[PDB]
Amino acid sequence: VGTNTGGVLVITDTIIVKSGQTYDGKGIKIIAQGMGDGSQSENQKPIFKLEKGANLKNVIIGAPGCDGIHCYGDNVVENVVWEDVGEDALTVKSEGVVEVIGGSAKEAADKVFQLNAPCTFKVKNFTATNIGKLVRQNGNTTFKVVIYLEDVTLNNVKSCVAKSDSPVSELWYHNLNVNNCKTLFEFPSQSQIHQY
Ligand SMILES: [Ca+2]
Ligand code: NA
Repeated sequence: VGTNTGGVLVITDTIIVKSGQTYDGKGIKIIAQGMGDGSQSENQKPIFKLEKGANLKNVIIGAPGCDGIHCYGDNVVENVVWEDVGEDALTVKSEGVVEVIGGSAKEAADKVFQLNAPCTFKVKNFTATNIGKLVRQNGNTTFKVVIYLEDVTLNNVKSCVAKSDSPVSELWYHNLNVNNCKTLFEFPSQSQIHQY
């Protein structure tokens, strides 16, 4: 695929991507050291910190997945492959639009995507296999998120596709394929879920 395909970049601290920047790995795989083991422990660093307005593309995140990507809003994450999700794959930490486009995630013991601030969260052209949950809004929070799942294929989902404890949140899906999943959506009311 890209010119860095077959190279492995070993890091020992979070890669910070600045507002208005695009980090383009060109197919590089990233392996983090001393930042986490990819377990469910809470004491782990993100591989990437995407400030507001920062973008990320064309990276493979190898094990250990540590705490994945931290997004501070208005970010695009294109063609990112998590080969072995760590504590979680991506976390929305501050408000704005975040779009995951292309790529894949496998082997998430619990959540893939964690939403900890009001946001518009899009997952597009994306495959995930062997996961607990694809999207979680932070537990017991009642701020509003709006999730879009568009051309998403999921295989082996232990808990559900998406969970939220917020009655004002919404999920919209279009061309969603799901195999071997306990239950699709855990929201206060199933009327919060829509197709388009
Ligand atoms: Ca894992
Ligand atoms: Na996390």
